[PDB]
Amino acid sequence: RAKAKTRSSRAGLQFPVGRVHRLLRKGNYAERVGAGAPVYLAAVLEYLTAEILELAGNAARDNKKTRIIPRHLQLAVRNDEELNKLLGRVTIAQGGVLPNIQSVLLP
Amino acid sequence: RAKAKTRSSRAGLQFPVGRVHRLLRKGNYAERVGAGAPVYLAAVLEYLTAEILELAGNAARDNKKTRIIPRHLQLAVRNDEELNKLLGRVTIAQGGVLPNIQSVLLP
Amino acid sequence: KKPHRYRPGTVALREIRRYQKSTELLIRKLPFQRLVREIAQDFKTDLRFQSSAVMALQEASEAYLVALFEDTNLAAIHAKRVTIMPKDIQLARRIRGE
Amino acid sequence: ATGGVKKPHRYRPGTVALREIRRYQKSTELLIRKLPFQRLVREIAQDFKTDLRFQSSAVMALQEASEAYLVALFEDTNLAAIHAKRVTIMPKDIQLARRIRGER
Amino acid sequence: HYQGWKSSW
Amino acid sequence: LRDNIQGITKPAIRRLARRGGVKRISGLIYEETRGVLKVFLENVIRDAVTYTEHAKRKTVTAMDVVYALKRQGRTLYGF
Amino acid sequence: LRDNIQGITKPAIRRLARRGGVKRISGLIYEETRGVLKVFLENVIRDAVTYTEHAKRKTVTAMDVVYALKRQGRTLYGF
Amino acid sequence: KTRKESYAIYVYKVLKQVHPDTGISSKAMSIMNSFVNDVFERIAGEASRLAHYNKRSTITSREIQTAVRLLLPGELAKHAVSEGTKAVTKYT
Amino acid sequence: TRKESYAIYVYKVLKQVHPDTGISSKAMSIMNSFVNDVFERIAGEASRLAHYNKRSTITSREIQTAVRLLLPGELAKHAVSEGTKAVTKYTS
DNA sequence: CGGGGGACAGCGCGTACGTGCGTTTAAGCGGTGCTAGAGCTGTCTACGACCAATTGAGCGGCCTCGGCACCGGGATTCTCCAG
DNA sequence: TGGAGAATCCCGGTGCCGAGGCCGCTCAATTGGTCGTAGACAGCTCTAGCACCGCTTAAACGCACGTACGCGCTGTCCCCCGC
Repeated sequence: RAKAKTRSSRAGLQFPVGRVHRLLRKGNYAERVGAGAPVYLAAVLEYLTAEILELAGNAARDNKKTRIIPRHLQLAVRNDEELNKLLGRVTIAQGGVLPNIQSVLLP
Repeated sequence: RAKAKTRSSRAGLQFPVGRVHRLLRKGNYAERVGAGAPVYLAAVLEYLTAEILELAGNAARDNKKTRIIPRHLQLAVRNDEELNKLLGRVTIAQGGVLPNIQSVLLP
Repeated sequence: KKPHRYRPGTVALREIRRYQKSTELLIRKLPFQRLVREIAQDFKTDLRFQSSAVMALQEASEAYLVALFEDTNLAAIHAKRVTIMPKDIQLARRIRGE
Repeated sequence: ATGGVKKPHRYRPGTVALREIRRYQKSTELLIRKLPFQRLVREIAQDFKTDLRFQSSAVMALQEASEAYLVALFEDTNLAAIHAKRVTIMPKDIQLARRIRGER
Repeated sequence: HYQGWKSSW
Repeated sequence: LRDNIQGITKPAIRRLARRGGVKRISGLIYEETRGVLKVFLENVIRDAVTYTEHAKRKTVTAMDVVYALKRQGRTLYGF
Repeated sequence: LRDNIQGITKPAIRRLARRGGVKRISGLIYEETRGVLKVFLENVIRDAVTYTEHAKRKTVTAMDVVYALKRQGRTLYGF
Repeated sequence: KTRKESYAIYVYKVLKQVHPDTGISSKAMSIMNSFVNDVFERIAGEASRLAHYNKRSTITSREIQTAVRLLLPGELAKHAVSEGTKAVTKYT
Repeated sequence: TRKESYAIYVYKVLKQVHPDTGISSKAMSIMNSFVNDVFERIAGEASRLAHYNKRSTITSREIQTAVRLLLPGELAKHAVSEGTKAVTKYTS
């Protein structure tokens, strides 16, 4: 009414809080949805997105590109064992796998 | 009011329609819950319970046992192909595994 | 005519090095869509499939086949072998629970 | 006596093993002793919240779940041994089963 | 006494 | 239309295995691969048909395929 | 308490294999079996610890144990 | 002390209906109770995500029918929904 | 009509963590589906955690437990640190 | 269709658990004692829901562009050489 | 051990198709009130978990000989690979 400042900017988060709160209320996941819970979820989503985008940018620097393609995202996810454990039963479209060569198959 | 009659007897069912409705409403699965959904869920649960207990009794009839023990339930679950497919990621306590021997192991 | 023909097994590694890092798809769109129509004909008829749904189905099937082929190759090199077999696929299916 | 100086019945390697398989896949009892399992449970909680209690029902549930997972892994290992034209199981078969299942 | 091996008792 | 399991091409199966790092391919691999692809495809298509028939729809959208893959624990991104 | 990883005895692993249908047992299977058992046990135990600090509880309940098992897709029935 | 929700008498009368001379032990009955609860949770979650997909705030018998066709494979679901069908045919 | 998406927010994250790179539209859809899937998993875990102990609300501890359950290890504890930093920034 | 090569069977070594026995030892039964927080319920109190008003950045759409993909040329490099 | 085949890499230039940036608007985002209500919170039981000990005996540790499967080396020719 006086000055509408976003609560995501109050916590220093780029990811929204009102959208997360509205989606939590719309799905009826609980009778009440707290105040710090969407902020925590937005911060965790921001950290995950920043880490995955940083790994994808590193892979794009390795293969000399500046635009992140689905192959770069797949390589970033499947490179470290942390995201491999997290995204174990998750597949990514428009992407392959690591170009690993077995020692026995090598001539 | 009038004479109290349960919805399970009106629908020809043994599983409680009202208890399933209570767990559906308090389980925050949806904002609004239909009248036929607890009846359908109770019918499905009753049919699955009757089929599993009948299979357990059939597996325990040749074992000279008149009581259902967890080994009988495990045998009934893993012997049926569709029950094995549905309960693929299901662990049954005190049940073990099926007593099958491979052909190469037998001399 | 051919002075060299490339000993067997190394062209396979050439296609491996080309296609593990590749991005374009391998299964052709038209026969996969036709197989989708044949499969859906056994189910409820007069059914349609949009381009995005067919693309998602093709990507999921190719990813599942790639994972199954990786498991099959791992089982083949596990058995002191190099060639993959249908029994290796059956073993992978039994281990994975599918 | 025993047909002269002789020796025990002396079953060949494998026969009493299938006897153990037959008698032991149907008695559905517990294969790991409870106090060593509870001691191992309390050991691997020392890098965790240290002052933590464990219920008897929770200990039994964990023991049963780990036992079922281990016998499923052993079934996978035996099928991988038969896959490799072998009878004995190797740790590389366990590694193969865990990698195919997605746990390695 | 079962010296060495169980035998036929 | 009635016989379309031959539409899955054998060198396409070869390319799929080359993406998987397979060096040597036997001749009996192709039929088993077609069979497992057929049963997986018919399971996912049956799930998508049920999903699109709950919504009183006659065309299957990509979101139906995504939710069908999420039901079996094989969630795919991008759609 | 400092060292009881040897508590899972070798004949216990032998009986585990006899339930699993194994005919012959090697000497190197025990260390890897104990290692993967330790990994799975510590994963489920850390999940149960997270569940028990969710509700300010110092003890681990079997209900939380089977919930943690259901979280990883290995749900246990009867607790 | 406090009352606890359980599926004891319902599973027991179903068992007596299908097997008049067969009982059940406590451990196996706890397994059956947990099985009923887990199938209830799975069907409720499937119907919830089905209703959230269609922007539907109401879960009817059609959502339960769709969830049973989805989660339960083969013909085992079909007879089940057929039972649900006659359940509705006995309710209406 | 309107379509809810996280595309522009992910763009701000990208320019705040990598000011010299871009991202394609298919990769944008992959990012949107990834964010939706992680949000779905964490929200479902938090709702289950609230349901188990007769809690009708979702607090910061619910998302704390969901993150320490679903997200593994080092990634999980950095997410925990980021969430606690955001909570402290809100409370300040 | 021509060439490669290795799966499977065979033969031979070998060795290491298999089975059993002598010896160890702690799992478990059972008991008693102590006690930490599950759990229970009354009480206080901020908090999310709800609603009315306001304002504000994402959405839709549009304009310009620049790196992705590709088409010509040229070389480094794997492979198999017969030497 | 210096040439071919095939194949990838590099490079300059160009088409162009989404990629990225900018303007109105609105509907979802933010702000300001109450208020039942669910959640902390603190004083009670007391349930079941933790700790120590006698005994024993069956599970388990270590040793003794053996054979049967694991493993090393060959041949066929049939199946698979390159074109």
